[PDB]
Amino acid sequence: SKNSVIKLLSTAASGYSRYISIKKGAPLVTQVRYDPVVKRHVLFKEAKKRKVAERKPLDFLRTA
Amino acid sequence: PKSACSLVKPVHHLVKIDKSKLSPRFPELKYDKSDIRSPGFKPKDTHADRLNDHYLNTLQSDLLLINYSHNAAVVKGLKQRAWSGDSPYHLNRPPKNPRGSKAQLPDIHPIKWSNIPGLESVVINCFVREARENQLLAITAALQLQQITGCKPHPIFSKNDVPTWKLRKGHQMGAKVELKGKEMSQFLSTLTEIVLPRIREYKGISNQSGNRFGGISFGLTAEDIKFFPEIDANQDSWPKTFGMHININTSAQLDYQARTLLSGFQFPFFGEEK
Amino acid sequence: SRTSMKDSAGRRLGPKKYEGQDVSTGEIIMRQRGTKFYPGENVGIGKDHSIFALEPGVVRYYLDPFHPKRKFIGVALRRDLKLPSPHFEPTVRRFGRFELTNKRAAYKEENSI
Amino acid sequence: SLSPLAQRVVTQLSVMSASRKQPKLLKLAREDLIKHQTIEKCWSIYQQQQRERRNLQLELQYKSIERSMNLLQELSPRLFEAANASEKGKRFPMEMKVPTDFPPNTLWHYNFR
Amino acid sequence: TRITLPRRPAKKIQLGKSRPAIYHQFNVKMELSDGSVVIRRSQYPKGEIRLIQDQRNNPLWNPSRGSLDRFNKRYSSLFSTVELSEENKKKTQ
Amino acid sequence: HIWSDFTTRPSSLSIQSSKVKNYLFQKKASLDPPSISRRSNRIKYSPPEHIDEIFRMSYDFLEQRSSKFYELANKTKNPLKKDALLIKAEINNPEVQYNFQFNNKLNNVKDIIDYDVPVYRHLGKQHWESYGQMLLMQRLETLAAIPDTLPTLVPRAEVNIKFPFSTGVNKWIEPGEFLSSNVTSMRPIFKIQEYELVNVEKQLYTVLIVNPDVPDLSNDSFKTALCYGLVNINLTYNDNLIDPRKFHSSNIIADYLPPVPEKNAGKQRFVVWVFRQPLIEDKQGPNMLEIDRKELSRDDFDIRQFTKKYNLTAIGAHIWRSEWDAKVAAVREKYGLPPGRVFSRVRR
RNA sequence: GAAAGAAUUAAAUUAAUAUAAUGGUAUAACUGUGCGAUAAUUGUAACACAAACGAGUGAAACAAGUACGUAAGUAUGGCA
RNA sequence: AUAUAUUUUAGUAAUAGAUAAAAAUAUGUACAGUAAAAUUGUAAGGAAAACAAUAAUAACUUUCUC
Ligand SMILES: [Mg+2]
Ligand SMILES: [Mg+2]
Ligand SMILES: [Mg+2]
Ligand SMILES: [Mg+2]
Ligand SMILES: [Mg+2]
Ligand SMILES: [Mg+2]
Repeated sequence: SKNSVIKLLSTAASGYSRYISIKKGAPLVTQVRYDPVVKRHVLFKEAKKRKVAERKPLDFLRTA
Repeated sequence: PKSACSLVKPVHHLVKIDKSKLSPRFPELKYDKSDIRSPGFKPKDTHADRLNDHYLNTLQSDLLLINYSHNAAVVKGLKQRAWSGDSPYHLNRPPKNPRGSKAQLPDIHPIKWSNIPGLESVVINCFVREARENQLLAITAALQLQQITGCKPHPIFSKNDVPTWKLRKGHQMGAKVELKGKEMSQFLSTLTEIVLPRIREYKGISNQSGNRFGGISFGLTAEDIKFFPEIDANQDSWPKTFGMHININTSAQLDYQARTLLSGFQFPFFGEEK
Repeated sequence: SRTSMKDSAGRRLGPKKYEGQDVSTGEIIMRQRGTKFYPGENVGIGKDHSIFALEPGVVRYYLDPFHPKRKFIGVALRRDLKLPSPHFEPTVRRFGRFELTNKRAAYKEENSI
Repeated sequence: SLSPLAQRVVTQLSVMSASRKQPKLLKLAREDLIKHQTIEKCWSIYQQQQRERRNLQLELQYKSIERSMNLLQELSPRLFEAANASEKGKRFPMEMKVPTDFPPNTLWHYNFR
Repeated sequence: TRITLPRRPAKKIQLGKSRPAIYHQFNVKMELSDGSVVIRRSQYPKGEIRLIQDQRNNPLWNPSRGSLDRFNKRYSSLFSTVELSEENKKKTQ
Repeated sequence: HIWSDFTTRPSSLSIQSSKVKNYLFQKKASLDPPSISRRSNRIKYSPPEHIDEIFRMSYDFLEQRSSKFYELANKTKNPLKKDALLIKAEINNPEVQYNFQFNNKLNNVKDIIDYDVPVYRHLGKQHWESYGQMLLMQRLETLAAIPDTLPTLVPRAEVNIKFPFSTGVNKWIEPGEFLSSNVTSMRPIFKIQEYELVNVEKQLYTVLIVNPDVPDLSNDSFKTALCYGLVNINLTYNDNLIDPRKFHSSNIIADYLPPVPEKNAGKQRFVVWVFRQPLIEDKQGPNMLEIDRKELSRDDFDIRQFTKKYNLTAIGAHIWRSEWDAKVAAVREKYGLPPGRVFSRVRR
């Protein structure tokens, strides 16, 4: 399995949720879409937990 | 996207709408780079350019006098030939490519007071081939170039891929810098006076060197770069040093005219001319 | 043995509506792969470059001098109009709505915001 | 973390870079800005005038040459032919050097070869 | 294998805010082989330089106007033409 | 020294501020700029070095050039050429540049920016071409106010409108704005700023506000509607605000009827057009023209036909666009217009 | 007569298009860049194309909300 | 000139241009531009690394000038 399915649950606690597909070790996928219960654009976040390909956090502060 | 169909609608007025001016997005960018109010401002005409002044005074008149040929008409270049309409298949046919060449060549004009040959631009291409191993060598080469010129270099990247030479695609390898105006003139003057005399056995720029149309070139070894005064002043700061190609671009119609112009600026020419 | 016995069906990609033909809004005038015909006057274009009618009218195929080397399909609002329409003349427009003579309906419409 | 060679490369890079080496922006008062504009415009005009003068002079020289060569053609054909030759490999003499800022110790050489 | 300097996140130069690279330059006097001085702008900090080998003392640039050296130095008392004439019998070859 | 002389030359070419003028013309960089009002900021400020002597030299150079131009300018007889010469003479004057750049062009005070002066007028034209004219052209093309009403425009005069009498607030209308029915309830005010050399005494103007987007249900299309029509208006380069003060009741060929868009009829373009009169020779004074008031109709109005009849040339334009809101019924009631129709939401 | 600009004409889609092949594409659908990361949104979708049914395709419009754009507008994933 | 204290600098790192066919964010929108091949050259460079150059200006606008 290369591309897995996930459940994005609305942040405005309606219960509304949208499902999308991602690569197995993709970053946490949050997106702003229309919640029809609330009748506005709200944040969606992943309901379940899963492991991620850990990227090194690129440093803008010039280290050393 | 509902469609990909690109189709610019016609208008009902002849006023030229500059779309950039109607926005309020880039207020600093609306000013010209020549204007003092722009952050892109730079003092251009800071001091009197010496080589340019010399060209203006002595050389330009002499060059004009040399290049006068009596009742010389225009020599048209090789162009795309049209088909004779001796068949109905010629009717929307693309034109035959030029006689010898695949690309079209320019018309050679007679030299008059307007179109006298002169220096247009210098380009200093330095592609260091050891930088396929070491990226830091490209940086050092760029610095060297900057030191030599007093102008900001631009990084060269490997455009191609090849196995025989250990060369990848998209790898920073040396640098280039297009000099124009006064900095270019200075660089030429330094080349004539300081550097090219300190090369021991140098006859000259080859007479077989050049473009077909007003462009002459030559190159300096890593040994030759140690004579540049910014390099020359400190041997110690530069352990390594890289060769370079030097593309001189003139406003000359043909290459012999360009060679003559360069000779006027004290560039020696040795080989048998074409 | 090994045989090359495999092929897709034909995509039905002719002109679906012809010159002088009455059209309705939404109707497909052309199915095509890339713009062989460009969407002209009173005519839209889809994802599959399908020309469709935006208004009720008469399908017309034409060339426009503004776009040489490009064939167009547009919809004239009547049969009288030469559909490469004159440039500086005013655009023939359709109002396409009806007034609510019925009082209740009009009142409802006024209320609705 | 980094080698001495890496450090020296970084230093070299810094020399070229605009990172923390450049001053504040050149702000002006409106009167000062105007004064600057008037300085620049006048200068540009002067430069244009100079260009025209030089260009005019060159044109005049060209006309004189043309006048001469026609006369030569009229009078002595051989002399005209001699004048009008291809000067393809003509090289400026190496003594005609680009005038320096200040003159040398020996200004002029009276003997040669 | 490939020696590199790994890039940090690039600093966003905004459109209009880009400034031209005016490098620090000193006015440097070059005295050539002869006493002709010329001013040139230069990035290295040295107000005056005097040059030894230039176009103004090279024969290529003015036609009209060290083993051998070592040999000359260490065979100087003898003074090594007359010497050629003495040591050049052309019978044997 | 021609630019210090004000015997024949207008007062507007000088800077009216004394301090600013003094700062401009001094022998050393001793004084501090009048623009910087605050003491601490003045202290902080440092002008670029050597600027004074060079500036003075530049002034002398351009002053000499101006003087030379003036030598030609007075000998010239034909008016447009003379004006061009005058412009050439004074355009590089620092004082006039200061005046123009840093003071308002829209509501110009005559002593600072005089549009009677040719140079200032040229500057104003150039400024208009740089932004406002282009914008206007874009709004005419995009909204389709040109081909729908009047084929083309060659923008000559800068036209700005205002609605002072309705609400109370001061705002010049940006072309292609959505104005409320309250805002456009009472009539607008025009300002036709002319930049070409024109006979101020003789040249009359007409102003027509036209609504191309009123629905005609017999035709199943739209028709035009002359919402406001003025004729024979006198403009002057500085005195150019067309207000009930200026124009008389005789000038009003069709008195202002407000935008009253119907519900679901859509967005309605109101595109004011400014024409200049045809100028007749061998006749002193302003040549009037009579309009057949029974012939021209307001509920349906061929603008192009009207223009053809009276031999007009459209020099300027401006546009707003109104759509239905709650107060249009109130506006109708105030004006005594009928209840107003209501259309279906669907364009079936 | 010269400089600069606006450009126009000719040629080109042989490169490039995430990917086969075909059609299309410089008016670019190709490429660069700012913002953004939203429309790779939510309910009704007529009418067409295609079509035995099951399905498939283009899609005006109405309503809710979002992003970019001075605006006109564009976006209901990708040139097809 | 030198001592202490209090600060300030030095973390030295690339784009400086709306960048435009080296490589990199493949869906939105706004603004802008044009590729390729072949040819003539140029330090190592060679058929094959990089850089340069290679169709036409009639008319128009502005600027300077005879
Ligand atoms: Mg098939
Ligand atoms: Mg193809
Ligand atoms: Mg069917
Ligand atoms: Mg079916
Ligand atoms: Mg796309
Ligand atoms: Mg694609």
